[PDB]
Amino acid sequence: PHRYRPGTVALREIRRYQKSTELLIRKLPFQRLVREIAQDFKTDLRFQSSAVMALQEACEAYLVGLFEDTNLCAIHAKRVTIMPKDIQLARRIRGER
Amino acid sequence: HRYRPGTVALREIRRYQKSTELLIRKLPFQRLVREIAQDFKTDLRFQSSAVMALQEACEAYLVGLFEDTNLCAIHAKRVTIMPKDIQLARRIRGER
Amino acid sequence: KAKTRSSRAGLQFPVGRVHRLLRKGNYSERVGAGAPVYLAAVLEYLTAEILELAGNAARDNKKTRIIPRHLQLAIRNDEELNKLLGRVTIAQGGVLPNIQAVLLPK
Amino acid sequence: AKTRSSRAGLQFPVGRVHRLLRKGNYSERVGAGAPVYLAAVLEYLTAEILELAGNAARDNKKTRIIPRHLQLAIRNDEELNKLLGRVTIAQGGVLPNIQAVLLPK
Amino acid sequence: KRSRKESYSIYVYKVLKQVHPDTGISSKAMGIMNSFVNDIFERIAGEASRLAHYNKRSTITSREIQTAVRLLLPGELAKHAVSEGTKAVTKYTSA
Amino acid sequence: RSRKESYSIYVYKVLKQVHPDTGISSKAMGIMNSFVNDIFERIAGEASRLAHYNKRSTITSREIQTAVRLLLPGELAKHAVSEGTKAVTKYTSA
Amino acid sequence: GKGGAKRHRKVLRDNIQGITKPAIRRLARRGGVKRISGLIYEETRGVLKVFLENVIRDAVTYTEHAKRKTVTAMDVVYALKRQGRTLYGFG
Amino acid sequence: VLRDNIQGITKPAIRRLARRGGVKRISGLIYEETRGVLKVFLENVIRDAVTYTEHAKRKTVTAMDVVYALKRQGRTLYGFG
Amino acid sequence: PEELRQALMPTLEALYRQDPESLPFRQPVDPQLLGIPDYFDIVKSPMDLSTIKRKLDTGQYQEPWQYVDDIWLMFNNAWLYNRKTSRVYKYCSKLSEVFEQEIDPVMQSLGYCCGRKLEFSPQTLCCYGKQLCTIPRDATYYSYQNRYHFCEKCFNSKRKNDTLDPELFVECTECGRKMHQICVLHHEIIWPAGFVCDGCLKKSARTRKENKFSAKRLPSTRLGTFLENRVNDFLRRQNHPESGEVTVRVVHASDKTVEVKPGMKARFVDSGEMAESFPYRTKALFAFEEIDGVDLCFFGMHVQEYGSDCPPPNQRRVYISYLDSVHFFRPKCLRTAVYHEILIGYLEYVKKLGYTTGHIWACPPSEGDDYIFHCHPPDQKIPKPKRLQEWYKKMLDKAVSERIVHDYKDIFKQATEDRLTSAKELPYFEGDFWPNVLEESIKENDLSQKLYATMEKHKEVFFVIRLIVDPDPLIPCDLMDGRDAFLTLARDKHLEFSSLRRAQWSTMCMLVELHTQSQD
DNA sequence: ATCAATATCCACCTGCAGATTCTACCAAAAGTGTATTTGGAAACTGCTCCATCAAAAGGCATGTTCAGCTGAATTCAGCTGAACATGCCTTTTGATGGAGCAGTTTCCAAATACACTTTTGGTAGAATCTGCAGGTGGATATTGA
DNA sequence: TCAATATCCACCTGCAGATTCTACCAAAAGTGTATTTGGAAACTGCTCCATCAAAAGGCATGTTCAGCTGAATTCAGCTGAACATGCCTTTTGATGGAGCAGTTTCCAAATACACTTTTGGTAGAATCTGCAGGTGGATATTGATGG
Repeated sequence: PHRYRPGTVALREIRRYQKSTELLIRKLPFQRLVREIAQDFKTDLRFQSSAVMALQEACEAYLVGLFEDTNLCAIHAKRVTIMPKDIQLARRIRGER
Repeated sequence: HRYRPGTVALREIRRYQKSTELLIRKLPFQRLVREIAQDFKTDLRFQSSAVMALQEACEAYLVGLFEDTNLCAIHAKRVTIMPKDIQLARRIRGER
Repeated sequence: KAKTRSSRAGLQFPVGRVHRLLRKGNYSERVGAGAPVYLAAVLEYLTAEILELAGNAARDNKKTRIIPRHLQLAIRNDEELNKLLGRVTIAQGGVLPNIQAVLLPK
Repeated sequence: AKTRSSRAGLQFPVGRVHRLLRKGNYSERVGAGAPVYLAAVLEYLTAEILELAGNAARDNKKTRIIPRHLQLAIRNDEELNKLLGRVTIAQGGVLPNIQAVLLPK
Repeated sequence: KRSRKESYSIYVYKVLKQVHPDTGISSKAMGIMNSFVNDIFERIAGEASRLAHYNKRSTITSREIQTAVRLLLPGELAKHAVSEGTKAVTKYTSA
Repeated sequence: RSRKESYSIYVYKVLKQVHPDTGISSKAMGIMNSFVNDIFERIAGEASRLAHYNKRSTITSREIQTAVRLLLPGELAKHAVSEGTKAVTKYTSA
Repeated sequence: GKGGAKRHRKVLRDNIQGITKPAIRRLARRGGVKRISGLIYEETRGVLKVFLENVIRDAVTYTEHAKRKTVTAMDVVYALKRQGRTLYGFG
Repeated sequence: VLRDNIQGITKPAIRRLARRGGVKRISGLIYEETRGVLKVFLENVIRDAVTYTEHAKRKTVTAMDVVYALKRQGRTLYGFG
Repeated sequence: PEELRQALMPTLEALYRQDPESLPFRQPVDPQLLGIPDYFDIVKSPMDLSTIKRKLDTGQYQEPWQYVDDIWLMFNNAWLYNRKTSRVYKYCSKLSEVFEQEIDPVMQSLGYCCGRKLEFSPQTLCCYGKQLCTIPRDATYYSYQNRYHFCEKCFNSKRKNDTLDPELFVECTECGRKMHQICVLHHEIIWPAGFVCDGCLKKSARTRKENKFSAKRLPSTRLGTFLENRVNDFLRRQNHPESGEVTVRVVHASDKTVEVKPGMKARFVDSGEMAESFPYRTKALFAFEEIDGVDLCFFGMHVQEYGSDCPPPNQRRVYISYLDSVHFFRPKCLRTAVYHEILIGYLEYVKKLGYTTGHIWACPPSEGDDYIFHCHPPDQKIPKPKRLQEWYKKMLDKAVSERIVHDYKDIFKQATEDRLTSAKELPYFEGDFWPNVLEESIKENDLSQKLYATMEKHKEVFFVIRLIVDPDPLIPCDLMDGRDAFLTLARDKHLEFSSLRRAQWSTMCMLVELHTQSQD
């Protein structure tokens, strides 16, 4: 049976998702999370589709930036696998923690 | 009598964290500011308070930066800072 | 007789001065009457709580005169005020005493 | 019958930028040269980033510029990158970048 | 020539006396207080103008500065701040 | 209804001047419009506060120049300033 | 209610698990991540919900300040721009 | 009086700043790069502050212009305003 | 029935044409088919549009009122078993509106004045144990023998007050038609001979006997005559085409006394500084108009007059306790002005009597509160305090221009001008704010500082106007002895002023009661 | 070193939502033209305060040593990546109720715009007061040995 | 657990700096009176948001297996830490004048406002067009198969 070594397929989707721009987080579950958060803040709210799309693209951008910083931190620690300490350090240095 | 490596280090850590006095000597920083201002426009005069504000702000920025680099060095299971730590800290901050 | 707007609102910050500075701030061509009162109240509130926190830090430091070190200790020890001034540097304040776990011996 | 945009050789509307900066109430008095100067800087930045986006599109065998081309243009120029360091381009993606140790080597 | 410079210094001094009758402030820390109060003033007023521009309102009143208090000041700080703000506007209104 | 103004025709003219045979998409055009608006507002606020600094009550080209040098990073400004000058120079020609 | 239920608000739950494992994997891959530990996913979900709470709170306070019951995109743009996330393509 | 006062920032000064930064062990290459970061931040503050300076038609930089520069770089400094 | 079919079919067909308004009501609703099993378990009468269609086609409708009642009944049970946000709810409302606007002239054609199934307001009741409070509406109440009623906290049958009392009907002599009592304006006392509809009178060339209970027949008084003459002269000067003659009658005038509250009774009169009681005269005047040949009461006013034989400071003072009006005056544009004329004339009248100071308490009522006329019209926008203050100020300025009123002030400024030092120098009136709040604060310049602050808080509310042998004899009347008795009679007998027809009916009933009260 | 099972690159072609092309309106811009106002250019000058230099002084610049930190080499439990079966729930097209966003009128409570009297904050000089910075005396954990 | 040393504190005592009191007055601030207007309510047109329905297949979810990366352990080169020794760069105070501001004049320049022309969106219909998406086959990329 043909099997690729661990990493080659990883870089395959690395280049695939660094070449494409389509949204990676599913729209309906994220919208459900948005409605949950808003309801936990204020009840009886309505959301425009464009607002949900803005939240989606924005959260994807924030996550991909944080993941780039996390990868940089992981490479700093002579590692290839991201770890909780990686994101914790990245967010601490960015200053929101 | 010889203190072990680190005891005097942590003693200075506590001493400089319990104090707020200026650490950069006034005259060399003033001269450096002078030539830096010379690099952009000639024949400038500086207020003493301007030099003090520049110096104190710069020590504050670098103190936060070394906090960041100590955290980054700890991230790699280390207690010593090396250039990769300062590169990582500045890159995560986003100045570059 | 001619009660000041600060006294009329029971505030010690000057409502009139806030109104004047907000007018010549040019943020709008028109300014409401209650806006300087409300804003002076907010600034007095912030100044108050930072003052109790600084005084508590000074008392814990065996001092009766509050110094910028006490202000830094007060603002940094309160996480809400900490992120209020998360991008602000205080003169002669220093940093909180913090030693790292791995840097500790044994 | 000469507009202020054509009078100073401007492509962006001098009248519109003047009206918008007056309407923002940044000040009580505004001179004539400031809206012209701001408009001129606007054509300058628009023109350079349009050149960059068009070059990116041509590099991608494309004749219509897209947000991906805009992101590639902005992030590949260090000065525009630092101009837009805290900035996200919608549907722009990220630059292809893999750290060396990730490569099989 | 005497050129006067304005500051919220004396009012901060009465605030300190109200919160701590037997406590004083050094000149450096007092300038720190002045810089802090000026910064808070500028941020809140700018945010109020920002909301006024956003909601197409040409007049600055207490409502949008209250909103800026909610947006800019931390949760407990913002809530208690809205508290004294409402108390003060009602007290001045009834004055 | 209320008209919503934008720099669509002007950015399109600039694009045709610099790239005659290229088109722009709607999303990219919205990014362009928000970009020009953000630069406009940032420069406007900076120049206004420069007016506040010197107790200057009038907005002229000089603090606009200062804001361009402060915000635009280096080389870009070295053209930007210049271009603006040329524009106002031409505006000071009739 | 005649039409199915009656004022079914459908109070929501378990939505953060809606951010699936492959979704976080794709987000990391766009960030150049090759290997992902098992406990990365939940803490990335935590960071996501923290960010969403912040931005949605700011936008919603914006929207009652506008005296509106529907969250638009423009107040969202305002919220992120204040939070230091300037975003294009939405106004 | 000696030139290239970038090296004039003595290595024990960087040592003391790192001690205030909580660092107990300092590598040999730390000093030069801390000097570099300091000087980079320095041309930033000097450039925008002196631009504030010719904006006022002045030949002397003021501490309040320093406050302007620091707050504009996002590093608002108190005590000199 | 076929002629009745021809009469009523167009309205039902027009209801059918409403699409998709009539679609849910075109076919008999079935709980199992529609998915709502609890429909016929709550309502005991199942029907729809098709039921009335087949009832008409068969021809078993003896009276059109059965048809109208069935239509309003499906409307009622439709709104009852429906949420207000639902689609069928608004469809039912639109169908009801179409039904009304289509059936009113068609039902008028058949001989009835109207064809509306109307119900009165929810009749609030009163308690019996404490004898002071009443039974709250839309709340838990206890009832015994349908004659005794109690609230939740009184006794410490269970029900919530939501019942609606239907409108009464009368029967014609030669028709037997169930005509509305209010709409046709038929009173048993006025015409004991028997109710005859207008159609029969027209056919027989007969006219109803002249009403001797009209407001014009009420005994005349100098004050009422002066007020009506002034109003009529003003209306004649205006000469509007919609203007009609206005009759003002004083229906109650009696001497009474006001007693000092115990709190200041201990302080002043016992010490020997203030009067123990103040005598005055209470009067009740009402304004009437002939609209469509029917008297309608559109204004009420209650005054307290302290003459020369009165201890100070109440001596020579007129105070307006309660005034009320319904906005049915024609023309509308002059209405406000006409009110001002009354508010002028009385003052001028007392100025002829030698009175010096007038007092006005300009306070609009709370929500759901009525002064004199019960059940104010829903579209009658109650004035806000500042609008009421401006309303009084306009009348004051008009009086000043006529030299009738010298000047007016607020009570705070009046006291400041008068150099008031003690609370005993403040005028005392029945039911006023000051008599109660003085005692309340006494329970809480020892007293003068509080009083001055109290006027400073509410200066704009009170008006003091700087302007004795009354030639009108006393008019004893228990029903007009205060607004409470009139309100109780209106609530008990369902005398509402919400609608013009109901206002006319209430005016007729009130006039009959006033004319029968003078018979002993 | 060759080779087979896959992913990659890419040229081509068709249907279409989006990009581009004229007509006409037109109110909101955009422009031109006086009367008005005042912000700042310009010159002279008082007064801060900034550049410069000598001696008192408080650390800064180098060589030693080895304790301990950093980093290379080895090993392995296990986990997370790769492939796959199953099906789910998200995606796309369509329609519809209607809550709610938004345009238009009215007009008043609240805003501005000076005129004026009041008090109140900012500044200069005297002189008393005081928290604290070090300096001296024990002297109390404490850490190397 | 003896012993040298930085440092918390018990106490102290002089002073730059913080606090108290009298006086002055231009600068603000509250009150008054007149004028102006921003948006609330009142009503209603109308775009779009929530909701329901139905089909279907793109990946979500789950399990399996093993590849190799993270984590632990050991140990050796050596880079920094701690410290003694020499000096030397800095801080502080005193002193000429380069320019930061205070005052006065006045003119180029920026509102205010009433017209009058120009045109940036833009409804609506028509033609054009770059690329989404599927097809097919040439071309690296991977991994371990013979030896």
